[PDB]
Amino acid sequence: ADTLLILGDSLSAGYRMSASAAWPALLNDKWSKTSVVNASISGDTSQQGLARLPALLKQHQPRWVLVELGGNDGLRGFQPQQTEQTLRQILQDVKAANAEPLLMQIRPPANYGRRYNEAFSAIYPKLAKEFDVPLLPFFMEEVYLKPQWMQDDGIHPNRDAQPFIADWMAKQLQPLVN
Ligand SMILES: CCCCCCCC(=O)O
Repeated sequence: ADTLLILGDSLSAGYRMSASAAWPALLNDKWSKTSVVNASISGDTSQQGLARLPALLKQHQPRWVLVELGGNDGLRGFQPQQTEQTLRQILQDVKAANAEPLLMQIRPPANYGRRYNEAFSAIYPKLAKEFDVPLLPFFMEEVYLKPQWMQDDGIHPNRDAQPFIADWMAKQLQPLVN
């Protein structure tokens, strides 16, 4: 009866595959118990996601909102401060909508500069603490350990990987959606 809104990028929308092939669709099929609305768009930055949020909240009135954004910010001329501030507004909107925000940790490519990487990654733990919300692990950490689940670009998970990502997310979300 309740709805879980997913606000993410290609990792949740699916890269070079249809939405129906993406793990959130498989998760929804696994759950008439809880409705999963996948509001993810490939290439979206935290800012682009924030821009769509207001309409989505008033439209779907979700109980929980999974935030999976930031991974594109670095390649789009953004500084950790900008990303942090953008995600901060996202969490604010969610709470202000009487919904529980579920933040996912994001980690940039190993080759993006320690200076930025450690600063970027630190944004999530900080925000999770600041708002006192669940901080889910970056699901891609488990996917990297299986080349057969990665597309050529070595960045996006493939079709074969979605079913596993779906079960993994179900387990992570289970205690959070009661
Ligand atoms: C190395 C992890 C960061 C990549 C996030 C993918 C972003 C997108 O395509 O929409």
